[PDB]
Amino acid sequence: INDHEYGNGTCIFTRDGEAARLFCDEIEVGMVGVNVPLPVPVAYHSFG
Amino acid sequence: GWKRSLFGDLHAYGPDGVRFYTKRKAITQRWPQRKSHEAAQFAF
Amino acid sequence: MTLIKHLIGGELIADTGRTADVFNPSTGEAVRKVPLADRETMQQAIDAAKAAFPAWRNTPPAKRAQVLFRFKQLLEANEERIVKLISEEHGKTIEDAAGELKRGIENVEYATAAPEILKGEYSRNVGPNIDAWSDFQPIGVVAGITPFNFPAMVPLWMYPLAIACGNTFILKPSERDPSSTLLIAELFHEAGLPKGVLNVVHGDKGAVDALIEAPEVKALSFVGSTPIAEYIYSEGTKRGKRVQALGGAKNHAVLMPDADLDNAVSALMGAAYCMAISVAVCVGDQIADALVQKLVPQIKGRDKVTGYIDTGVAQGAELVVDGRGGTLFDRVTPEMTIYKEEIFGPVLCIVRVNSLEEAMQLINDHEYGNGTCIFTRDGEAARLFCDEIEVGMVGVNVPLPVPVAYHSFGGWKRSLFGDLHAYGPDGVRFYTKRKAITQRWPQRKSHEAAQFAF
Amino acid sequence: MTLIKHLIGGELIADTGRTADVFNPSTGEAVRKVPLADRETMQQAIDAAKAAFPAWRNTPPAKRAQVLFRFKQLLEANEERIVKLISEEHGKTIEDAAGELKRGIENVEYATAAPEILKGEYSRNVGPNIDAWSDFQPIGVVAGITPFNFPAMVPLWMYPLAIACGNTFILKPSERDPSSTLLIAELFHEAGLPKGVLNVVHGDKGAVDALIEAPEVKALSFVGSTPIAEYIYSEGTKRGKRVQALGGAKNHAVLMPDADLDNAVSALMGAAYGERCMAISVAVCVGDQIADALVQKLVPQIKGAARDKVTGYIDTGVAQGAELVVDGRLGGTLFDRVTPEMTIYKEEIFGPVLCIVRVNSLEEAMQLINDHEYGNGTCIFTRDGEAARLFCDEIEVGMVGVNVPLPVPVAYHSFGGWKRSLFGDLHAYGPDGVRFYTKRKAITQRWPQRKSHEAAQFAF
Amino acid sequence: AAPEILKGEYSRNVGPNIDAWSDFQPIGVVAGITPFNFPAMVPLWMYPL
Ligand SMILES: Nc1ncnc2c1ncn2[C@@H]1O[C@H](COP(=O)(O)OP(=O)(O)O)[C@@H](O)[C@H]1O
Ligand SMILES: Nc1ncnc2c1ncn2[C@@H]1O[C@H](COP(=O)(O)OP(=O)(O)O)[C@@H](O)[C@H]1O
Repeated sequence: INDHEYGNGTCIFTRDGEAARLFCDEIEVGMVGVNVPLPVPVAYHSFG
Repeated sequence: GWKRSLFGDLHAYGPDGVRFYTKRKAITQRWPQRKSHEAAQFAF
Repeated sequence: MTLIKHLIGGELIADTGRTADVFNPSTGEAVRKVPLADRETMQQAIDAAKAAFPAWRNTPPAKRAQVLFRFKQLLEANEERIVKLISEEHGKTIEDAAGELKRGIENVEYATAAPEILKGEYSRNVGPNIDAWSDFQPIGVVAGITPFNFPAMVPLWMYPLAIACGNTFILKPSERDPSSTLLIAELFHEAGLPKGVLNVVHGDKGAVDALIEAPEVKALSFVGSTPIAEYIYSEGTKRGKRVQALGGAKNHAVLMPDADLDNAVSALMGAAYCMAISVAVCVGDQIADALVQKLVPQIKGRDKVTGYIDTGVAQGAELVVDGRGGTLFDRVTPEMTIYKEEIFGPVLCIVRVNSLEEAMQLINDHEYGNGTCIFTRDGEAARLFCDEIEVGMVGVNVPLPVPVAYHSFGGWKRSLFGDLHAYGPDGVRFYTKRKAITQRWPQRKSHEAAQFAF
Repeated sequence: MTLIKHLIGGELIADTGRTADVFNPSTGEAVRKVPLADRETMQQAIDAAKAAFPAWRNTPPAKRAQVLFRFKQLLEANEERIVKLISEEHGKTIEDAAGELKRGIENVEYATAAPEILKGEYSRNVGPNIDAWSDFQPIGVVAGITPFNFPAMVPLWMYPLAIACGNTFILKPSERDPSSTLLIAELFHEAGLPKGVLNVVHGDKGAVDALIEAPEVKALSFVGSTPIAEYIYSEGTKRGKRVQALGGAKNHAVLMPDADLDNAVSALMGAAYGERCMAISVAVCVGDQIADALVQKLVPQIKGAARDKVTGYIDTGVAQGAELVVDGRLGGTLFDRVTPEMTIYKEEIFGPVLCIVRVNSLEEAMQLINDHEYGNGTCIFTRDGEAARLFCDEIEVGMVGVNVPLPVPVAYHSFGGWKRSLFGDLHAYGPDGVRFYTKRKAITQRWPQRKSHEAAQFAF
Repeated sequence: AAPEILKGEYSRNVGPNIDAWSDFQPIGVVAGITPFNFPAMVPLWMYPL
């Protein structure tokens, strides 16, 4: 996810607390959803 | 667009530095429920 | 063998009558004698405090703050002297004893700022020629009964706050280490405290029964063992007194099947052989069998204890490691005596249970303590545990800074180890009464000398 | 004619078993029937509330505030209908009944803003990979037992706040006027409240004992008479429950020798003979002069089976040596020379009765008031500043009036450490309610790490 | 004093059983290339912050 022109929303689906914490820490997307979708109806990458 | 002043008042132009070295993150979280929490529902 | 004096009415009294000995636990050798006081010697203190109250109640907030601030300095001045006195009669690491006093001083620092949060409102003409105001007043003469562990901090957690609120105090400390407590009392008098505002009376069940009976004393504050706590709570409350009571209890850790065992074992090993934990509730047999497997190797480093262990075996618990320390019991149930009765020393009990609901119900349905942990990788489990458990402080895969387990009785509840700024208001409310005054001075038509008195 | 239904689990249940009658004085022609519920019918409610709790607990603060705000509107909409139902089964001026509901609505308005004062703090990495936070949580399922006077306001003083904090509620109101209470419950459901969050179960000592016994209910709240209050307090607390209890009592006025008599008489006449008042039943007079003078002024103005209770009360008074100055046989009754050893001082009586107690000092008057189950209001009448200051300092009653009566129309003593004021400023005594219906928690959290996160480390 | 202005908000149950929060995180590994004039101040203007 991080190595491409990353978008404006991402989710992780899991029951593990440690996984979720790590995902939220190291992912570079600005909005993150843990077992929940986000109100971001179109994907965009931001330049500059 | 990542602009910093070198000689301005630090308290005035410091936030620009802070914004250059940080990223905002916005988390929404839910732990979806189970009906029961007997030992059979966890691992080894 | 010198003799330790009472501190009634501002001066040191020597009592000779009933009398026990203070030993030096690491030297096994009796060092001093302590006077078990009669009802007359207590009535002295009560009368002294009753007398000091009206003056002290009307002392300005800022002056009360002032005397407390100097009290804090004079403690930070005499630390070395104090700590020596704790380690000598209680027997504890000087580093621990100094850490205790640092906490006591945090309690004194909090009390210095209590006058500020106690200011109330005034309103001229809330109605026609009717003023209204609201105030927080002290309740009167109050007493505190303190335990063996913590002769420095537990009193400093009671009386400075109560005195800052404008009450007067009778302190009946532990017979077994009363010298360190009394020194700190004296330093308070040296800081400027009026005579009678703090009194120290040494004694035992007699002394305590005296305070429970005395109708002048309005509130009673106790930390110690659960039978004595229940006593003072019920018998105090039945006589119209306010009672705050912390009685010894058992903190529980919960292990889910997914628990990181080395993490749980680290907490349990630090806590049982830091935090106080005496029961490990395991959900499912797998995690329990596994926990035992790891605990046994590492558990290799009074007549009360043999009786305790023996009863356990008798009622069907599995004695896995016999420390006769370092004792481990498995297959323990809440109907056993080893679960119900609290024991001094390194003893851990494993209780096997089938669901998280059962574990939480187990912890909630008994005299629940002041700390609890859950060990798990599951976010949903942890959230649920934190929501439905009734213990005030919770640790998720981490132990808590709660070194002794206590249950709190009644409605006048105070936390001993919480953040002072968070649980301080509960103390303030215990030592004060709220008042709402509405006032009018009904008018006369004329104010000639004939309308007044000679 | 009609029969009143329970409101368990969001639907109206019809119970047929034991049953009493709701009467309507001044007619005393019985108008409806009420179902005295068994333990089974209560366990229904308990299970309903226990079920509703987890969903409700996790409902957002703003959504809870929202449903309360509509509840306030639907009450201000149906006022006429409600007040009618109060005056009909309790028997009181519609103007009083409407003033009661106005108070109940103030309680609902306060509850709508409780979610705001309830948010807590968060700290990421308070230690290495250790988060910490503090929360104010609801306690679970709670119950409230309500009296005959105020079938509208006393419940609205309990459950809206408890529900706003995120608990669920079982309400066991008075058998004698339960229709008005139930209507207001239904309006709450109509405003949007989930099923099971509020339940109404009619009954009596059986029903109450059920709630005292049920280990699921975590807090118990009561307003009524002193014997029943002591009961619920002690028996509740002994079973680990939180108990809030207001029991009927007597408010005292003190008259100093210098008191402005017309001012004191005005207060006493409004309080004892004249729900839109103060409640005062005892006038403690310091010195005989002011007492003789007070009696002189009071007597003229007091001319403006079930009966057997009052005659018994008065007759005992005479028997034990009190001076019966005005015999109201019910009209205004006045007793003089009353002492705390008499039955007329110890036992509370329905009706317009004032007792004068003569005492020699202010200290004695204060000790008299403080040494009994002291009420929720007291007055001192005097011109002396020092007396008034001392009275305000040493009296233990929470609200005090100096030459002025207080807006405290019924006298109650408060038991235990979970203390709530019924008639205080809501914004001032509301936090005590909030603290009774919540528990503080401090959480510290760490998710212990793995070295690698390959699929093999998770479950299917 | 930069840690102080960097604290974020937490909200329990922003939706049914849904918590929300916001944080200000560091970005990772960063580099600074400094000039001849000011070998003291220009680096201290970059890396400490
Ligand atoms: N039987 C009793 N009744 C009332 N008070 C007691 C009784 N025994 C001890 N105390 C007082 O209670 C305090 C501590 O209670 P206790 O449970 O004995 O704790 P400890 O573990 O320090 O002995 C002591 O200060 C002691 O004087
Ligand atoms: N012996 C009893 N034990 C417990 N509760 C009772 C008993 N008798 C009556 N009650 C209940 O107590 C509640 C109020 O008590 P009471 O003092 O009768 O109030 P009121 O002032 O309305 O007469 C009622 O709702 C009633 O069901």
